[PDB]
Amino acid sequence: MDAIKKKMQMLKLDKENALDRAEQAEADKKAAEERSKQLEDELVALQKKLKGTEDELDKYSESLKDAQEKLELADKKAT
Amino acid sequence: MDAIKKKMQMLKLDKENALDRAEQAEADKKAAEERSKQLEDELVALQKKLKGTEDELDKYSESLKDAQEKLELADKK
Repeated sequence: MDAIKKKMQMLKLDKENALDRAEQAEADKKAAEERSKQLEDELVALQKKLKGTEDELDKYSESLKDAQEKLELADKKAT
Repeated sequence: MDAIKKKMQMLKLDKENALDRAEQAEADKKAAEERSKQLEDELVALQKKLKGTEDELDKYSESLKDAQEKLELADKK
């Protein structure tokens, strides 16, 4: 094949190989973005579960405070 | 310049443009995947915080139950 024609064939092949690289990276990028969206949703659900747990801890801490409160007034006459 | 040298020039241009797009795309993929990794670490850390909170909650439930047991002893006297 003529040298000039061969060079042109190679430039075309190089372009195609690069477009293929871009297509694959763009697909991988979209995949990562979707994974990140799902992870953000997991973090929000977990944060809500933690908030619920902290609220319950406060409820227990308050109830315990009342109990130790009543226990003192109670054991006033253990004899 | 001949049309043959000119066509060759346009082909070299198409190639450079495709390569530029490929490199930008690979850089965006890298950045996106790093963000996913960052979120994964935030999740591990949050799960650890929740576990520690659930452990403290168990500690208080046990103490409250014990104080209720003792309060029963008081009344039952």
